[PDB]
Amino acid sequence: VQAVQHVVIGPCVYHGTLIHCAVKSVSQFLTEGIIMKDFSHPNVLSLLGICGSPLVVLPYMKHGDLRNFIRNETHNPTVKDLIGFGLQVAKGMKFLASKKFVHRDLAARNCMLDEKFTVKVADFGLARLPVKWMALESLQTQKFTTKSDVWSFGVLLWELMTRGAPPYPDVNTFDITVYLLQGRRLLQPEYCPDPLYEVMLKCWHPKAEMRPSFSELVSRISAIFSTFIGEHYVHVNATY
Ligand SMILES: O=C(NCCN1CCOCC1)Nc1nc2ccc(Sc3nnc4ccc(-c5ccc(F)cc5)nn34)cc2s1
Repeated sequence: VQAVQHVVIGPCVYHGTLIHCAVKSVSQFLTEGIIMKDFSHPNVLSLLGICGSPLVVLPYMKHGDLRNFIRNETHNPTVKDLIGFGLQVAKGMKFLASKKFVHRDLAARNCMLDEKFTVKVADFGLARLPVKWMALESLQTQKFTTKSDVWSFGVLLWELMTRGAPPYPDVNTFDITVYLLQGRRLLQPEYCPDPLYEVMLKCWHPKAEMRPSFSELVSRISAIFSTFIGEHYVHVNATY
């Protein structure tokens, strides 16, 4: 009854103020907002408040989604930059995992970049089959876990290192499961350091309990990230 008051605010998505905002178009809605509001992490997209239209108000993200940022030819990411985006995502997913939150649709298109170029994992909560991002077991059961978020994460790093290339462009979505089960993974991007590809393959472990945790991923990617100085510019493949 009064439990939603901290979430509520008075005076398709629209621009807004109060902070620059995205403002999107009953009992479930009140409860969900309260769950969503109690998530707070620098790498997870905030719920600012809810309003009656009804309205969901989120922070406006200056640079938009992460797949479009990296695809833009007038941006010049270095390997360091891109591993840095991956490290941020991993930190957001670590938080969501600690909250027992299974994202289910982790992808570069669903992460956003604010004005400080902080990546926020998004498209979850009220702010919400992606077969080419899905774990083998989830393609088989339509059941998702944190370890199946880990798989998606490994696809997301792939997207990172290719500057937003579509995964398995030659495989039709209806076919991905058969393709994978022949014994295949995504190939190593031209600008993907060997140590980061090893991580990708770990994230794609055939056994779900064997994939690293997001805590493990943060630690590991934080180390590899620190080895770079932003001297290597990542260019775009001609085949993708
Ligand atoms: O669009 C910009 N910035 C403009 C960036 N441009 C690019 C062109 O070059 C000029 C600079 N900021 C925004 N912030 C927000 C904040 C919240 C929301 S609702 C929401 N909730 N969860 C999600 C998750 C993903 C998406 C999404 C996906 C693809 C997209 F394409 C745009 C948005 N939305 N979403 C929309 C926006 S859009």
